[PDB]
Amino acid sequence: RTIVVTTILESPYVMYKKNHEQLEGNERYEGYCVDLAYEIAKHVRIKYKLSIVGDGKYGARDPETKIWNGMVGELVYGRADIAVAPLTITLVREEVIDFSKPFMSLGISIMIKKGTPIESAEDLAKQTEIAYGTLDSGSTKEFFRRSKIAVYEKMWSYMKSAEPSVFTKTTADGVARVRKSKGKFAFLLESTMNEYIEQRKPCDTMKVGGNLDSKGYGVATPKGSALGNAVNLAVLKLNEQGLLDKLKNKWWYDKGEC
Amino acid sequence: RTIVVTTILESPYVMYKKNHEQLEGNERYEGYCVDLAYEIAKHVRIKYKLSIVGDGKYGARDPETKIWNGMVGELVYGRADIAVAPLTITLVREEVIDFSKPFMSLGISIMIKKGTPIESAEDLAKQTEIAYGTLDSGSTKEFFRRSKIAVYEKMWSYMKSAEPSVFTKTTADGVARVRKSKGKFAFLLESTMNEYIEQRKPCDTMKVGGNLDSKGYGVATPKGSALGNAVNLAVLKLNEQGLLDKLKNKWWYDKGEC
Ligand SMILES: N[C@@H](CCC(=O)O)C(=O)O
Ligand SMILES: N[C@@H](CCC(=O)O)C(=O)O
Ligand SMILES: [Zn+2]
Ligand SMILES: [Zn+2]
Ligand SMILES: [Zn+2]
Repeated sequence: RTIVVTTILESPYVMYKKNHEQLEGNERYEGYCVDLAYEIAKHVRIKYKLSIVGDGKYGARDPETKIWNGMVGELVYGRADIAVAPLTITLVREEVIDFSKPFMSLGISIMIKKGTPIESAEDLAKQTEIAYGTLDSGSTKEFFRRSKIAVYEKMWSYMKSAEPSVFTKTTADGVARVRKSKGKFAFLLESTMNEYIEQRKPCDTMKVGGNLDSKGYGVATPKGSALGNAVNLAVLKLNEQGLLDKLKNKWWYDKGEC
Repeated sequence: RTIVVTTILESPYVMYKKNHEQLEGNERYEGYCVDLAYEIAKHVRIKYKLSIVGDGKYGARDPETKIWNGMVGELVYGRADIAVAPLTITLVREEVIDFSKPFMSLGISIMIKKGTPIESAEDLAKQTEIAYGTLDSGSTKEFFRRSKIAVYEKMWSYMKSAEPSVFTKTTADGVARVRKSKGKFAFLLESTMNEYIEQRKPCDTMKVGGNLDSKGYGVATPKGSALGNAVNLAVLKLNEQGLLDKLKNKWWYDKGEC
């Protein structure tokens, strides 16, 4: 009856509220996806428990074991009834889980420390002084691994062969690496996160160049889940009611700091 | 065996080739959706025949008869197996047909003749000298009809009762009206079409302001259609393989004229 909603602590989607340690259950969290979950749950008429994905990962199929990790894994292996998170709709994932229509559009973007002489993926690919990386177990890394576009193939080859790893285990780590690397690290991450971070103190990062691709986050459910339909309709309704836009404004721009 | 692909004559998605009268079948047409259908069909491994929707409409449900027209109707009533078209994914359509994940992201946008003193929906809403309208039988019109947001409600109220009609039967008609109206007509249409027209001579129109909303086109199939799955996976694959980006460039920007 209480459905398990897997999600990931990723600002501003799901964040601990400042006074959270005096709260329990869903009350502890706030953010775009918390609001989204609330709104979805309201329309799908379910009780739900927000559960932060144990491994902290979005989800990436180990090529050896074929095991899916992250929230995708939570869904695939029956541990969560629905993932409400900035979980990118991708082909390999759609093969194993269902996604609502996107509740957010985004693209892979480059985050640089302000003043970094990078304006594009091409700029990154044609040089080596500025290291770059992406989130592990995420759609962005897969994008590059799988890309047949020459420049991205080159970036992938660099990243894949980067030592130490230029793959981070959290977005926060990637952002931290950008911020601490005096311009010598650029982070490839989704424009949504990039933009949010760009608006948070210390305001020392920025998104550069256009998006490398265009995709969406969807609310994910186990393949064939009967929840999937209601959730999809809920997402479409929320988008059309302008709630998603309002939420985006509320969580990205309204509190903007830069 | 041959699946019927409904689509609509809407530049640059589907256009007659110059020598179309010499040609038969799919060869008659060219454009983004013609290329996309070709790629989708190749990847789904189906033979298909493009069939231009008779009523030249995207699809809306007549409140009286409850009859779906346009491409949505072609799918709903079993005359087409798939719609490959700039068909907006909407809640009401999703209730009657299936959509792939979006192959294009877009929003309602304002097309003005260059020089028109309008920079936003608010600018349009708060005034009457500049008439504005949208396509009939499309998601844009429904967006305004359905909107509970004051500005758009005001715009809807304006449009609903504007005389003569500010609603056009084709995008082309709306564009032509913008172009002919000396800046006294603005056209609310999807950013995609807006951006395309912006790139075409006489180069006298432009998209202004941000998009009013954010949504996507999906390749549509009849609810529960088996084809739906492969098509969705095809779209995801083509997206990730950069096809859609390439097609967008090919049909919008590469031949750009402005
Ligand atoms: N949204 C991504 C995670 C962030 C990224 O990979 O950039 C995913 O679902 O995997
Ligand atoms: N893409 C829209 C048509 C264009 C518009 O309504 O502005 C639809 O599917 O209805
Ligand atoms: Zn705590
Ligand atoms: Zn002709
Ligand atoms: Zn192909």
